[PDB]
Amino acid sequence: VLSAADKTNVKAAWSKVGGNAGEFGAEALERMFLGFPTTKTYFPHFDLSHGSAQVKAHGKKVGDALTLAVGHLDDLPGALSNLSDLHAHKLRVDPVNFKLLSHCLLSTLAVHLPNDFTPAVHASLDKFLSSVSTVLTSKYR
Amino acid sequence: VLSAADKTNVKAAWSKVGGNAGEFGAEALERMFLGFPTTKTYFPHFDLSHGSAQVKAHGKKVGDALTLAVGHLDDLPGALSNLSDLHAHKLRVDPVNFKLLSHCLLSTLAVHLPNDFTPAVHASLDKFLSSVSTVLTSKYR
Amino acid sequence: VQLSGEEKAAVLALWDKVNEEEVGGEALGRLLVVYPWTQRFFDSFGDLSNPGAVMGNPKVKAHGKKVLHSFGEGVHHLDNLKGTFAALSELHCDKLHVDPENFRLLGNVLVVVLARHFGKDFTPELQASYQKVVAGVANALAHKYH
Amino acid sequence: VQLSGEEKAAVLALWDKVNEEEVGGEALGRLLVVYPWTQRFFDSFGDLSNPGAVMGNPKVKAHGKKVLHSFGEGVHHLDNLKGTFAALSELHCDKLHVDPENFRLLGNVLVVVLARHFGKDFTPELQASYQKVVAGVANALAHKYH
Ligand code: HEM
Ligand code: HEM
Ligand code: HEM
Ligand code: HEM
Repeated sequence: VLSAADKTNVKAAWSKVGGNAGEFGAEALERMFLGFPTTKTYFPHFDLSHGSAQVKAHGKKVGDALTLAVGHLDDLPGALSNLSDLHAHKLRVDPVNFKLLSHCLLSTLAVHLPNDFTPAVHASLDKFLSSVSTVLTSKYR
Repeated sequence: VLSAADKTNVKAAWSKVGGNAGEFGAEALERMFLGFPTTKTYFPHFDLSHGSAQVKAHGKKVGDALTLAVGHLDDLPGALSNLSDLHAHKLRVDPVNFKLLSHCLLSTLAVHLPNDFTPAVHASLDKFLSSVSTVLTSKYR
Repeated sequence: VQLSGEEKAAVLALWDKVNEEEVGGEALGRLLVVYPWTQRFFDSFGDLSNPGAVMGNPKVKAHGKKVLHSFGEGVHHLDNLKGTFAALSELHCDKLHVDPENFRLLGNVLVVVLARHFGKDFTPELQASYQKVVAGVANALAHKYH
Repeated sequence: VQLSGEEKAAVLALWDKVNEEEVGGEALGRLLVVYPWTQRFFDSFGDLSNPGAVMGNPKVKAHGKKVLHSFGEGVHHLDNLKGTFAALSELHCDKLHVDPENFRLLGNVLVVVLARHFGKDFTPELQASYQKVVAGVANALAHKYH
């Protein structure tokens, strides 16, 4: 899927996310639960309130994985093996929910990186996050 | 995406398609144009009538590619390079139309291979054809 | 929806030959087999771990009738697709929280089942018809979503 | 649709600060950039080959107004989403043959634009609201499809 300007562009942009990935991450979580609440279904054990420290907890996890992936663009199926299992196998996440995370994450990025969120950069991040997601449901495919 | 029982299962089933892939192929084309005519949009130069010899022409092409792919399961991005270009780059095929080919192709198979179209075999063919399609739109991703 | 009035007679005359219990069960068996994320919503049916376990499962069959059986009504009811499912479009949103792209998923595997069962009687044209119908239904089932 | 009546006031009061011409253009520029298959339907605008060519393009801008501008109406018109687009749901089915999953695509990039432009004023809750709205519209635009 990923062309080398995609690899380039992704790395570059992730470089600008910086160590905000954690928070960008648990903010992309907030937005999803508000704007697509179908999704909370999957976090019954969680306090979903309006700055839950689990969600906190969680988005650092998610921002962390994302960051790992960036690392392993060339070998994503490997990098996310353990985690393709967790979402595909154990939890059985309807894949359509990746598409909404994805977006809530593009949306977070744009709020905060508005200068940087160029179209170019917008579309790479889209493939990236789409490639990421296929890996995260390949354990269905 | 593809697990080795998927690779196994795909090969196996394709073995049963035999040299019918051509026709299964231009039958999966007929069904699509009737049941999703949004799609004819892409074959304006074609006679779409009720046994067009272009469509004929065409499904042998498509059954042929499919058959090639089966060949190269381990290296699909390579195998379909030339053809990822043609659909992504030149024609700019809305990917949602792959999902409908896909199905019209599962549907053809079941009509004709009803014994063989076991659930097991049904789901592999689905990944396969889904993997195929990603490759055929990766030149967007 | 609409369709057409030959489209209408051919649909019905098929449905006539449709065994709701065989066909409902296999429709649902594949759904969970082919799109295993669907299994979340049916964990209560216990063991779905492999395809044989699934197809065999008896609740699975039951319940596939039920659904085939509602589908049934919509085929008979094409003028009033929303009016019909509203209490189940209700069901399916509020209580179960099922993405609609699933009802469409299902609508297709149904069709592929009907295909397997009717062989060459399942025509191109006749497929189309059902693709509408199934569409039609998949839709009525997302409307009184809000 | 409906939403809610705080949901309603906050939506409107935003729209108020929305520049339809900047925002329409960038909404559409990304659409074709991010989902390049969309370019089929706009080949008439000539050269779209790279992102700069695209954003610059003047017809692109024009036309993004137009759309932002219809979206505009739906925001103002939330009771009667179908009634409004029917002549354009018409447009978009018959003559142009655009898959509806595109109107939804667009609805999102719109949103992401609005996001970029309003920074932290774009809230979670406020996002939601628009996700409905945009949804609402994307829908009205597939109904009088048949
Ligand atoms: C966008 C890509 C995603 C990534 C990188 C991702 C990553 C993660 C990670 C890193 C964990 C670590 C859990 C741990 O060891 O505590 C996890 C767990 C989990 N994920 Fe995601 N996930 C993604 C998308 C999703 C989606 C789309 C959903 C569902 C809609 C989801 C739902 C869950 C659930 C329900 C768990 C169990 C977590 C717990 O109970 O602590 N994730 N995921
Ligand atoms: C299911 C996977 C598909 C495969 C393997 C496939 C394969 C092909 C092949 C093998 C060709 C060869 C053309 C030649 O050299 O004459 C081709 C061309 C073409 N394909 Fe497909 N295709 C696929 C899906 C689609 C889809 C989804 C569409 C559009 C909805 C499509 C539309 C076209 C068009 C419009 C051409 C130009 C053909 C001509 O004018 O002769 N194909 N494709
Ligand atoms: C074509 C789309 C679908 C239709 C027309 C449909 C139809 C129905 C009907 C008619 C009922 C009986 C409701 C009642 O009167 O209590 C029902 C209940 C239920 N549905 Fe479906 N369904 C669809 C798809 C799905 C999907 C995709 C799932 C989950 C993956 C699901 C999960 C359930 C379950 C588990 C029940 C049993 C609930 C009970 O015993 O109260 N349905 N559905
Ligand atoms: C949110 C979904 C969309 C809405 C609400 C929308 C809205 C509109 C409106 C209000 C018009 C003017 C129609 C007239 O009065 O003649 C129009 C025309 C047209 N639309 Fe869109 N549109 C949407 C998505 C798209 C997409 C996704 C495409 C293709 C990828 C497209 C292609 C066209 C083109 C090229 C015109 C210019 C036609 C002319 O000058 O007659 N639209 N659209």
